[PDB]
Amino acid sequence: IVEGSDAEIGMSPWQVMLFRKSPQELLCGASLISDRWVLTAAHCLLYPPWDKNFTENDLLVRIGKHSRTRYERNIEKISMLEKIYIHPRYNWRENLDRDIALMKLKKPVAFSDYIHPVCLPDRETAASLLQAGYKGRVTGWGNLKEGQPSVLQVVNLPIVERPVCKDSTRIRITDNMFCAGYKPDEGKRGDACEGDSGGPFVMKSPFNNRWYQMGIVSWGEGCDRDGKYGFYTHVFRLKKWIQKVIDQF
Amino acid sequence: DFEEIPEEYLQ
Amino acid sequence: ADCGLRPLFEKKSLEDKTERELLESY
Ligand SMILES: Cc1cnc(NCC(F)(F)c2ccccc2)c(=O)n1CC(=O)NCCONC(=N)N
Repeated sequence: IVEGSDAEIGMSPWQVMLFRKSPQELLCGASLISDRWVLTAAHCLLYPPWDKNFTENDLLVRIGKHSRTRYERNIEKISMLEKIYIHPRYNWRENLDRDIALMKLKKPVAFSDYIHPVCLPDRETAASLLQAGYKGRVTGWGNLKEGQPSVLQVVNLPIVERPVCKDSTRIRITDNMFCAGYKPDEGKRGDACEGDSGGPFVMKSPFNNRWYQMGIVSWGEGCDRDGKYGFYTHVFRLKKWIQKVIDQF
Repeated sequence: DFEEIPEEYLQ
Repeated sequence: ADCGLRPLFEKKSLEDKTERELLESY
């Protein structure tokens, strides 16, 4: 996260860290959507242009964390993966279209003050909140500049009009994406960056005071460049695939 | 850079 | 079912330092 702030304890109890076994390192963010399921970006697991192709046994998820590097004894839970699901039509060749994956934990994790699942949006929630100018919140332990924070970082960013998102890049944008960030004249900054991938973009519903995950940190050109924007996987547009995977498996 | 986690988890 | 309600905030009716900024943009 670039130009963010230190999160508060308990601020994002759905935040998940994907952690590589060996070497031991930070892969990505992710989010807890139930006792048994974790949502993240497909490009965190699979991206052949960088020879990235992780499987169940290469990774651990770490839930309940604040510090990037400490083992937060008595606080964090570390879980192993039973299975990974990547969207069948994930387009890693071109524009990261459908950048989404589900992960099934080996055993359910116990909820606590620091661990708690975020809601998935329904059609009406999405229609109401997913609007240019409305702000969401992005969290992660990723790079501070295009060096690495000691604790979880947070930043709030406005959703940007689709035509402006299109006009900022050569990349083909699709309906499964939205972009977010301040424009160059708005005089505020911030973006996700490397190591933030797969993290949740969340909004708080004014109607029921609940937190909803609207996006997944997907891609960008650099981090926090003027005239560029962060792109996010559009969670509700892919929700059918999500429901399909879950109650089938 | 990262503190070692309990050995069992790396199992 | 209990999703999106944080034990240390919503559940205690405490607000985090910047959630106001979100609600205001709505
Ligand atoms: C996997 C990956 C590759 N390329 C990245 N950006 C370069 C690009 F924009 F030209 C591009 C190339 C191919 C397909 C899409 C875009 C890119 O961002 N990723 C994912 C990753 O680096 N994301 C980290 C979070 O970055 N998002 C922000 N800068 N807000």
